[PDB]
Amino acid sequence: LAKLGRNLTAEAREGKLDPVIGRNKEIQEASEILSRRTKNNPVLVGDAGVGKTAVVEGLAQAIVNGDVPAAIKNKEIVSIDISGLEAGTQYRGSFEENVQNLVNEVKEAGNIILFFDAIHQILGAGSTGGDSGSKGLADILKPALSRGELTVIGATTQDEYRNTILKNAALARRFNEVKVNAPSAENTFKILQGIRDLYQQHHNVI
Amino acid sequence: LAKLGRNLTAEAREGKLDPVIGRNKEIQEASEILSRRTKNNPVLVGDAGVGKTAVVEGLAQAIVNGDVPAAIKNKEIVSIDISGLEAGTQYRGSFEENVQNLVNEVKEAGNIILFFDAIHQILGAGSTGGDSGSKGLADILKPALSRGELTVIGATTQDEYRNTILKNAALARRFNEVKVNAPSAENTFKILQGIRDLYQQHHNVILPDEVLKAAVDYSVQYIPQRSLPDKAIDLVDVTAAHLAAQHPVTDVHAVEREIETEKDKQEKAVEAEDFEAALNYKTRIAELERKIENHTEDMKVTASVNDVAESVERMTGIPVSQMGASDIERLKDMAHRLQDKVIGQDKAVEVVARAICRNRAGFDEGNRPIGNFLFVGSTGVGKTELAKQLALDMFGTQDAIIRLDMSEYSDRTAVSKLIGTTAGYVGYDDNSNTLTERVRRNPYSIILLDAIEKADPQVITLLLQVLDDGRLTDGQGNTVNFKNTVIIATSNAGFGYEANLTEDADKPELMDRLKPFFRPEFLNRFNAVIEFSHLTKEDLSKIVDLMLAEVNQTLAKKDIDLVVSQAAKDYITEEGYDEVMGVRPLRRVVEQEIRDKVTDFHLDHLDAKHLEADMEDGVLVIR
Amino acid sequence: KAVEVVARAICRNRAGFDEGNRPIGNFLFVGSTGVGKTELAKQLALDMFGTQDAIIRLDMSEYSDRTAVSKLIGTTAGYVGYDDNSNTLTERVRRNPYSIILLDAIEKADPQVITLLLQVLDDGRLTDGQGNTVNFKNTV
Ligand SMILES: Nc1ncnc2c1ncn2[C@@H]1O[C@H](COP(=O)(O)OP(=O)(O)OP(O)(O)=S)[C@@H](O)[C@H]1O
Ligand SMILES: Nc1ncnc2c1ncn2[C@@H]1O[C@H](COP(=O)(O)OP(=O)(O)OP(O)(O)=S)[C@@H](O)[C@H]1O
Ligand SMILES: Nc1ncnc2c1ncn2[C@@H]1O[C@H](COP(=O)(O)OP(=O)(O)OP(O)(O)=S)[C@@H](O)[C@H]1O
Ligand SMILES: Nc1ncnc2c1ncn2[C@@H]1O[C@H](COP(=O)(O)OP(=O)(O)OP(O)(O)=S)[C@@H](O)[C@H]1O
Ligand SMILES: [Mg+2]
Ligand SMILES: [Mg+2]
Ligand SMILES: [Mg+2]
Ligand SMILES: [Mg+2]
Repeated sequence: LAKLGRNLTAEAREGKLDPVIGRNKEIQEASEILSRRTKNNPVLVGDAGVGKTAVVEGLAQAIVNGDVPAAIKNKEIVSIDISGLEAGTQYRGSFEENVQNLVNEVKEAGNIILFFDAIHQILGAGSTGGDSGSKGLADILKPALSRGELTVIGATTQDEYRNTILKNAALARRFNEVKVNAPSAENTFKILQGIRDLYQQHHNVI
Repeated sequence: LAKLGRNLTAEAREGKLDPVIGRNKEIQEASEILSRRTKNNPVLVGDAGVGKTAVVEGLAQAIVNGDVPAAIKNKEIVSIDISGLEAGTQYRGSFEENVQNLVNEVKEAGNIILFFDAIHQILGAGSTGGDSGSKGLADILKPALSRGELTVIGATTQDEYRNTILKNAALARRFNEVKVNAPSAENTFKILQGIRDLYQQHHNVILPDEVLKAAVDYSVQYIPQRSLPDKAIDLVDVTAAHLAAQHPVTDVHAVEREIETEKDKQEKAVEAEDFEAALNYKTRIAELERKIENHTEDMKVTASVNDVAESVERMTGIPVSQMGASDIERLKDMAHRLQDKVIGQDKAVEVVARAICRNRAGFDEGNRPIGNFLFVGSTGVGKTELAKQLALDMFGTQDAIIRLDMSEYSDRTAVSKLIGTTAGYVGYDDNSNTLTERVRRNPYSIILLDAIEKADPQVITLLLQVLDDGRLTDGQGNTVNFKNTVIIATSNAGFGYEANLTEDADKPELMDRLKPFFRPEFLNRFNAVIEFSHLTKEDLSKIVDLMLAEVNQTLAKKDIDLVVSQAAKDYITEEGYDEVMGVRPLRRVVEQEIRDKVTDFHLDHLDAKHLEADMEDGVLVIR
Repeated sequence: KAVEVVARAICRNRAGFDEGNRPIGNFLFVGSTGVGKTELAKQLALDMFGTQDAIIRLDMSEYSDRTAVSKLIGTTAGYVGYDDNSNTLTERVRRNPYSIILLDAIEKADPQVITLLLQVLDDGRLTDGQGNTVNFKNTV
């Protein structure tokens, strides 16, 4: 791995990741999509600043925990710096070759699962948004997802979803959506209690 | 071979391919085209999700089987990734060289036959579709097919066919078409029975036939916007995934770790040649192993029609009373279903229900749109009732309608709500992702046109194209079908209200006025017109308790129950009986007055169960 | 009266009593200028948002296009175009989905923009010049 991305499962094994709190059904409901043979591309929808990624780290935690159903026991999750992909290369033709080389890497029993955070930044390689765009997964994914090569997970906001996703019928027959909402002022209190110790850094009252 | 493609015949020899079921004539009829010396390029036409490729795999199966006529005994079939062809090369000139190198490979007695799945994706290398395209077979095939070099097979959809294929005469003198249709709910049952064993994967019940036929019967009646074979499968798939019930695996995973540790210690003892300890370790390994075996078989096997039902409910958000009811039941019960969510006006209910049943049962001859109806009256009559409740009951969601208020739609004067010319408007409809884009996306949706005397455009004839046959051309010449859509348009039937003394004076008190208002020909084109003359006082208590119901529903979010006295109801009715235009003030009088009191009562310290509202001289008093 | 109405409406929206899918509040104020006509534009805005800088105001009468004079250029129709494709109306409202928008003196100009507003005035979802819909749920 370790090419413009990070293995979250590897960190999870080490215990380097904070416990995800109060997200119970919302996380494992996600498994209810992944376990299917087709129609298996869940995206988390909601506004920013809601612990959006915290769901997927909690998913990795559960996978290590043996909480998941048997369908996804043997897989791992890698998060990808979409926005910095062109940083890894000098020429965009070489860029596209490296991009397809990812699919080339994605043959290991599907044990690799790609995660992102800006789906609109994925839907490029064309005029999916704005006036133009640089080459990206779009010109490669459209078949690959149709032919079941990949499984991606999220993630984006409400308006991005209705403006970009519901317009390409190709995604319609592969993708699914999961609602995310900010919690109440009890779980927030719990999360803050969890973080509390971090700010020993500032040599003031905890 | 093995260059951006796959030999299906090779897999067929190995028995790696599933048996194709129920496609008998449709497959071997294909041979009747291939056996010819010329005119030998069959393409399969039809909608997606119908087992479109399954035909060609069945053809390969038959070829191996010796079912075919002698003409094609010695050939094989290769399927090609058209869309990924540029993936195999870096430079598109090198790409074209590789493409022609395919023809170079295609010299082996014609034993190779090319198969594809996106003919429009083949017809590239030029402006055959869209604005531009990358180089492809087009600049090479056009002669090769003319000079008989290749034989290709399919495949694409109906609209692709009429829009791209019938326009190049070169293809006309080489190509042929074969119709494909989804099968009935017996062969589908067979195919599902065949697949059934695959889902041992999910360690749940392998499903009894009753659940399967129930899934078919539900998907057919609740999701018409999809083809039968795929939707029946997907329903089962999601059903199984949910029936996994999100069970964990740690309850066996921990002992897997234990077996690993014991195995390591066993290896260590074997290193030291201490055979008693290794024997004990092996015994413990067997112990834990068959324990895990026992846990593994602790799978719940419960396929229930009910579980499929909640899966459906999650699919569409619609709880279903009387699940499994016959269509005979449903087509009559929907009469009340809409009747009891609206108030009176039973004529519209009757007309709409009968028309819907005719379309659903297939009694009416095809080649006409589903329904085209006019509704003429004032606004405050629930004028949009059939836009919301009818739409939702039809489609498991009200979000199946697009509405244009045609009067305000068009262009009248250079004011900052509308820009351009009314003529410009038709242009938008015929070249831009505003009308044609959407209708082709949801060929079952409902379109609503408000108040249509009414604007600058006298668009009667432009609609007649669909109003005759549902086929209507765009600004590029492409025709869109309107077979499965509903068109509802509205108008003004005059207005009172005194209240009911002038709600309806006579039958021609309407049409004779509408004769200078609506052109008689545009009238004669419709299935029916219905009117909204309905505004009274005795039947308005029913809407009163309807809003009271939604009020308590809203309160249910905070575990609050409100009780309303009958005298309060009478006073509210009298308040809202500004019976001059409609029922908007009827909602308005409780729009804030109830919730304003609720605001202050919520500052309590409140018995949410006890809140009962009554009337003191026109003042709301709640305890 | 204005204090009463505004306070009760604000409480209803804040407490969540009113059913959703409607904008926060849509109110009309009709009178002369020298009455503190902009009082609720300044003090109400500031109390609502910890700062008065939460409002965008368009004097719709002077907003539109009437005659080729050097305070306004183009056609009144052109104006709706600006609102639906340019970083003047849709840009901003999506940036501060809680902001307050004020329309001065609205008989009043060439445009009879009643229906174009009804889209929000019904449900707060309103399309742009590109087809994108913007929500107006949390605005006044
Ligand atoms: N259940 C939780 N347990 C612990 N921390 C949480 C939890 N929910 C949210 N957080 C914190 O809130 C932050 C919000 O970030 P996320 O929404 O996951 O993504 P982000 O990159 O941090 O910013 P956004 O919100 O995605 S634009 C997280 O990074 C955590 O630090
Ligand atoms: N007679 C049949 N026997 C077995 N499986 C079938 C049969 N008919 C359809 N199917 C299944 O239904 C699926 C529908 O796929 P096809 O229509 O052949 O092509 P596709 O690539 O799967 O998707 P489409 O429909 O072509 S867009 C097939 O892949 C099979 O799994
Ligand atoms: N048979 C009926 N007669 C009168 N009103 C009805 C009837 N059935 C339902 N209604 C109610 O009438 C109300 C009409 O008020 P609105 O909800 O504002 O719709 P509307 O204003 O009539 O639609 P427009 O946009 O003005 S044409 C709805 O709330 C319906 O619930
Ligand atoms: N209830 C009230 N009646 C009259 N004046 C008031 C009231 N409340 C506040 N005022 C003051 O009225 C003054 C109005 O004068 P301006 O500050 O010039 O605003 P304005 O000129 O009315 O707004 P425009 O642009 O002319 S509509 C403000 O300074 C307010 O402080
Ligand atoms: Mg994050
Ligand atoms: Mg197929
Ligand atoms: Mg209505
Ligand atoms: Mg003022």
